[PDB]
Amino acid sequence: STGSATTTPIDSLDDAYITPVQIGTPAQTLNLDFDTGSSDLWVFSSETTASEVDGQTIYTPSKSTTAKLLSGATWSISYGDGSSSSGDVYTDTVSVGGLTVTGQAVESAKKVSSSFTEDSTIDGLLGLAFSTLNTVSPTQQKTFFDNAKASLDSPVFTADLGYHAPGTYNFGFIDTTAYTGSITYTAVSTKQGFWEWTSTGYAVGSGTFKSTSIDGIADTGTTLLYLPATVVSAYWAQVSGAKSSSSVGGYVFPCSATLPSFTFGVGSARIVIPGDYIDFGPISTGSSSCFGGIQSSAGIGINIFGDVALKAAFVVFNGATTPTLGFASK
Repeated sequence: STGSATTTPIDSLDDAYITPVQIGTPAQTLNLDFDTGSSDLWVFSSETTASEVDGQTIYTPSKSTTAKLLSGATWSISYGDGSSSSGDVYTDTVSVGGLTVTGQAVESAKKVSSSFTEDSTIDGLLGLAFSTLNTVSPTQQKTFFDNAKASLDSPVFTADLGYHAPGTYNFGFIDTTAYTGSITYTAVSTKQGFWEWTSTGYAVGSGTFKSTSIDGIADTGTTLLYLPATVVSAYWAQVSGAKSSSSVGGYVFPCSATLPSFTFGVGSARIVIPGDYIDFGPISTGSSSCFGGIQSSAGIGINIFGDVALKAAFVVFNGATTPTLGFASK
């Protein structure tokens, strides 16, 4: 089997991407944030505290003839941005782009933190990291990809995120029309539960490539590119007037600037992020200070190849017995 679904930016900055997902019988379609940095499929629901729902579409398990309470199971997750959610668990039929999994754990939120409530466009998350990170207790549950894998034509999914435009998540096949050149594959460590890999270096604009190992994660659920402070300083030093602002929370730059590109290495191959992809717009409405799309990871503990980086590439998440990642230009 295969599946193919369009993913759409939630706003004009590409802060996140939403993908329609069919849950239950008859189908209830919710727009989920596909997150290769986590491993829980959770939704706003008829069980979510009413004051914490503000415009999201909810899953109502009582209206699904295939929903079953997973008795005794609870979940609770905290994300790198400080947001969180928790609740109980049903199993139900879940379909993405024509690919159907029966018995998928659908984690129903009883509580969500304010950032989720405040984002009316995201109805939940669909985790695509390794199932060892799934938070369901006392019986850990499998991701949608893990449940689908054996049925897929090939044990892979691909992320093709757009810049200021829709893109595609495919399951079970690699669309050879969706990229240019060849796909370069690179090793993955699953020891932390992430799609963790080592970039071979970077360049700023037309500058020379610096060969240096940068361990990080391919994370579709993180907006920006978070890299070591040395790398980030080298980038922003090429932008007149750019500075790190403790009050804003990262590097800012004059909105009048033209940003240089940023290149990252994948083995001997190179992915070029155009400068425009690094512009996240005014820090507040009407400001002439703009927020940068490349930020330091120093306070995170891990480097994160988020959407800024991934949207410059066609990305293969290869879930073979030994997982690997593939990157191609497009």
